Amino acid sequence: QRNVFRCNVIGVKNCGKSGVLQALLGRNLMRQKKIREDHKSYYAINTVYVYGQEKYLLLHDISESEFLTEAEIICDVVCLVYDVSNPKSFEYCARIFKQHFMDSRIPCLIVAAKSDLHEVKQEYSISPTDFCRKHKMPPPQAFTCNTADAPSKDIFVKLTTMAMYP
Ligand SMILES: Nc1nc2c(ncn2[C@@H]2O[C@H](COP(=O)(O)OP(=O)(O)O)[C@@H](O)[C@H]2O)c(=O)[nH]1
Repeated sequence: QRNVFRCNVIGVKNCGKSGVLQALLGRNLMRQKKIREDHKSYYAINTVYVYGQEKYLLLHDISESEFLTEAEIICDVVCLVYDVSNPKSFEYCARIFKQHFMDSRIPCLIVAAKSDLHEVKQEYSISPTDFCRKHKMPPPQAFTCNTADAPSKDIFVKLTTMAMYP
């Protein structure tokens, strides 16, 4: 029936959440810097085709906080973003997941953002891939909006599909 799926994008400050939203709007990192708006938008929506069917993904950029409200938790799919160049970024995703999403039926996708940069060891007891396995998530999906042309919309197809068939 419904073809608009809500996705909460979660991660530490400057882990690249805003970049993910802008990428859904077809803007790479270069154009994101050229753009100047009166106010930054923490929501973004765009068309996402799944199996030839027109769907829409509504992204909600959740700014970093030690605590999330039920308003920031309810969604069709959660996108946990960490920065491959920030060794402290994944711990936040893992903590938020266990605290708010582990005991729910909301599908979760982990995104390794800024994949264009050089990977560093994450300061967490578990590796990102092991964490996904333990909690029955897909593998961490590499992502970058730092491209010559429009960023790849692969993660958005994935997020939308996961939301469709929870
Ligand atoms: N190299 C690189 N830098 C990025 C990427 N995405 C964001 N950044 C930079 O990382 C910083 C934080 O990004 P932003 O999207 O504002 O993070 P947010 O605070 O989580 O929304 C900015 O200086 C961005 O230009 C990416 O894919 N690659």
